Amino acid sequence: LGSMKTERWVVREHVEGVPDAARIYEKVETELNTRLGEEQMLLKTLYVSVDPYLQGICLDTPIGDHMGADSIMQVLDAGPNAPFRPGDLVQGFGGWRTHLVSDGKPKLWQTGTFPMVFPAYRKLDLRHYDDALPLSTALGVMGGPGMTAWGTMTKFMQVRPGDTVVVSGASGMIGTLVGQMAKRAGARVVGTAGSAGKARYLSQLGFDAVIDYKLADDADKMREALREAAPDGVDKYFDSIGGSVTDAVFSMLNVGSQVAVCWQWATQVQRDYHGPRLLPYIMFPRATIRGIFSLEWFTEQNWSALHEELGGLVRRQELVAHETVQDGFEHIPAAYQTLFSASESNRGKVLVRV
Amino acid sequence: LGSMKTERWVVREHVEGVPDAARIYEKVETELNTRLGEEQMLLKTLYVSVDPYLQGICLDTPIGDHMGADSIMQVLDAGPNAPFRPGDLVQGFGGWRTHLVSDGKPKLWQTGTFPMVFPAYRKLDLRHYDDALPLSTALGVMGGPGMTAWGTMTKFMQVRPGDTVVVSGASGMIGTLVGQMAKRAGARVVGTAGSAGKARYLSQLGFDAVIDYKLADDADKMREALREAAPDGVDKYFDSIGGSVTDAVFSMLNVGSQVAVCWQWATQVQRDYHGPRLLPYIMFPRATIRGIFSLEWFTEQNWSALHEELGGLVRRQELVAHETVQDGFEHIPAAYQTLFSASESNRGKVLVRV
Ligand SMILES: NC(=O)c1ccc[n+]([C@@H]2O[C@H](COP(=O)([O-])OP(=O)(O)OC[C@H]3O[C@@H](n4cnc5c(N)ncnc54)[C@H](OP(=O)(O)O)[C@@H]3O)[C@@H](O)[C@H]2O)c1
Ligand SMILES: NC(=O)c1ccc[n+]([C@@H]2O[C@H](COP(=O)([O-])OP(=O)(O)OC[C@H]3O[C@@H](n4cnc5c(N)ncnc54)[C@H](OP(=O)(O)O)[C@@H]3O)[C@@H](O)[C@H]2O)c1
Ligand SMILES: CC[C@@H]1C[C@@H]2C[C@@H]3/C=C/C=C/C(=O)NCCC[C@@H]4NC(=O)/C(=C(O)/C=C/C=C/[C@H](O)[C@H]3[C@@H]2[C@H]1C)C4=O
Ligand SMILES: CC[C@@H]1C[C@@H]2C[C@@H]3/C=C/C=C/C(=O)NCCC[C@@H]4NC(=O)/C(=C(O)/C=C/C=C/[C@H](O)[C@H]3[C@@H]2[C@H]1C)C4=O
Repeated sequence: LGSMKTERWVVREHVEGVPDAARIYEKVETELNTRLGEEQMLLKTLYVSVDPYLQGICLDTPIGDHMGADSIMQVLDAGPNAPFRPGDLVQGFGGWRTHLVSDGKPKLWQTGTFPMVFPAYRKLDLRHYDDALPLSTALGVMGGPGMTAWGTMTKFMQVRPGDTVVVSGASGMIGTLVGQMAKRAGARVVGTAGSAGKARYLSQLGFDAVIDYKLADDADKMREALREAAPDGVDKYFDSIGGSVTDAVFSMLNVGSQVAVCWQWATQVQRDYHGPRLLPYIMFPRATIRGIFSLEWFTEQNWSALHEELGGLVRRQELVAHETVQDGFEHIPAAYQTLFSASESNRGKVLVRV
Repeated sequence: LGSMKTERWVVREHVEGVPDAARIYEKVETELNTRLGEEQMLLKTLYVSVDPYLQGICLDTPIGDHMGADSIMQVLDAGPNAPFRPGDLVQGFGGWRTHLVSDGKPKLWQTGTFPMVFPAYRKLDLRHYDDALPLSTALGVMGGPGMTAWGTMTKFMQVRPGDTVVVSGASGMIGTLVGQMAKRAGARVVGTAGSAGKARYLSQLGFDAVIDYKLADDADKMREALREAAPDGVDKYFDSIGGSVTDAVFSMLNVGSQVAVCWQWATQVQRDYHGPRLLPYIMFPRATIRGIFSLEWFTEQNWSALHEELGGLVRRQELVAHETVQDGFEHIPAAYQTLFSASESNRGKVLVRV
């Protein structure tokens, strides 16, 4: 029936550590056969996400394959038994491609460090989106990142009035959502952030203290900074960084504390693989530590619940969900790069509109 | 008024690592004032416990003070408002002393690494003990050790049929109790032990595989031993060791796994303070790690449920709770020493009948 030219960002070289996106990725033109299988759809990409967790997915991606990524897509054509119809908008792991063919079923990540399964594509309904909660939020506060923060705060962490809550890597959408949900529950909220500008942004979002993690680059300096910012100890810790900040938080865990492990930037990106053993510090505190893998919460009931509980708060700007949307498919690797190298100007969820 | 002759084992010297009991402790004669305040009791020690965790309490004990320890005591005399009457039996942290005066109230551990509070003395009721479950079990399966294992397995761990459960430090009372409860719950049970004979003992109690930790003396060999013994991964881990055994387990945690941290022998005793960071391994598995401090479970309701539930299993002989009762106050340090240097003959809980 035909073909169409497309563009893809493919993985040209594996580079450990902080990504050098200009070296890692190559933009290629790809002729795509558009004859559809019975359950297959042709999809046009509208938005893609860039996220730190892509750094390790990339390293597990075979050379020459396209870079996976969360995306918003529009069904251009569909086989008779396709899960979605032409004109439908869907969210799913479509990757850094202008167009793609897929049946939208769950897909095992065959080369992954962990055998994760990417979920089935999710149908979006325009009627839930307005200028206050735009369609792009299906990749942020109404998408994965929102589900990560909200699932953690309603399914694991039980913040109580007077808790002290610490958020490492708090400048992004997930950490600021966590921080604001904790403040609404009556907590004192401490975060870490990378510049004076971000620190004042977090403060004006409700954070009681913000530590400059670049200045406090040791566990000693971090302990010092945490003892000032959290004088009564730490009841909850939402951890995206690991490394020396986490070592310091574990020196001051209160009885009954909870730790959610959302990411470990210090290990995955900075290759800080060794350090003080932490389990010796959780016995007397009876601390509970839980790894987060928010894919487990991708259910219809949870999305409806997220839209209900979070959608209202957001559109009134009570709970603040910002985004930084770059324009242009050719700029996806550069937007990704800012996460690691030039984040000072970024606010909320960084996306690219294609 | 009056006084009496008493003997105490006091702390003569602080040495880290594996204790030299003959060197660390000295038996002294102490004149004890037998004049009682309104609520105080004069108590005679009937049995005392020796435990690995006394190694760290000792190092926090001022030179010259008696060595704390869990004990069973009988009231010889009592003030008018004492909680217990002459002849009553109590369990509490009376220490390595033939006699002592106390009001039996909760007492802060002033010099403790952690602000632990020793609980109020617990009245023992002879109706609970018989030849199958003797009075001495108030220091073992019907005491702190039993409460630690029963509490962890009923209030935190949710073993399911077909689970694989790993227990490090499996040859002690707590480990063997956890292992047999896991087996009752339908699990495949893997333990670590120190000799072929102790491995066969664990196999007699229901363990499905036992790893020799003296041979698998690093994470690599332990990883390989574990892979052979737990080919389908690890669902639950009851950890009293830490160190490279725990490093190995964390490389093979299944989705939804649970880890209970009961002690960290490799760090506390062997001074293994640094190692691979473990939190990077718990995110995809969505593992839950919980520190155990079983003092929080010392309530009247829990002691009654423990006697009903665990006491019944022991009496019905569905569950085996061994004790090694050494005779003689003068031999307390030697009994303690067998925990570290000669445990081959130690079955289960080691204690001293005075
Ligand atoms: N486990 C899961 O299921 C799951 C799900 C979704 C996302 N995640 C992860 O969760 C994390 C947060 O998500 P997000 O979208 O809100 O990302 P994010 O935190 O905005 O990610 C980038 C930011 O990390 C900060 N950063 C870099 N190095 C740091 C350090 N050493 N200490 C503290 N902050 C540092 C920088 O903020 P400054 O500008 O303040 O320096 C940078 O802008 C990411 O790692 C993501 O991969 C996990
Ligand atoms: N967190 C809490 O609330 C709590 C409460 C009570 C007790 N505890 C601690 O829990 C632990 C278990 O108590 P228990 O009474 O059953 O003690 P235990 O396990 O009998 O303690 C000594 C035993 O540890 C074993 N061991 C020594 N080094 C080892 C290693 N590297 N790997 C494996 N096993 C090793 C030896 O077994 P082999 O003879 O087989 O070598 C020895 O017989 C103790 O450390 C105790 O202090 C914690
Ligand atoms: C359409 C749904 C869409 C699919 C994307 C895929 C992500 C997964 C990333 C996995 C990365 C990975 O496997 N690297 C190798 C191991 C390194 C590291 N170790 C981890 O355990 C870990 C993590 O848990 C990250 C978890 C992040 C989870 C997000 O929720 C989803 C994200 C959601 C929103 C790591 O990054
Ligand atoms: C009358 C009741 C009677 C009182 C005794 C005292 C124990 C307490 C021990 C505390 C030890 C301690 O402070 N060392 C210094 C820190 C090193 C290490 N770090 C820990 O976190 C830890 C631990 O948590 C041990 C936990 C042990 C829990 C027992 O159930 C009770 C035990 C019960 C049965 C350690 O040993």
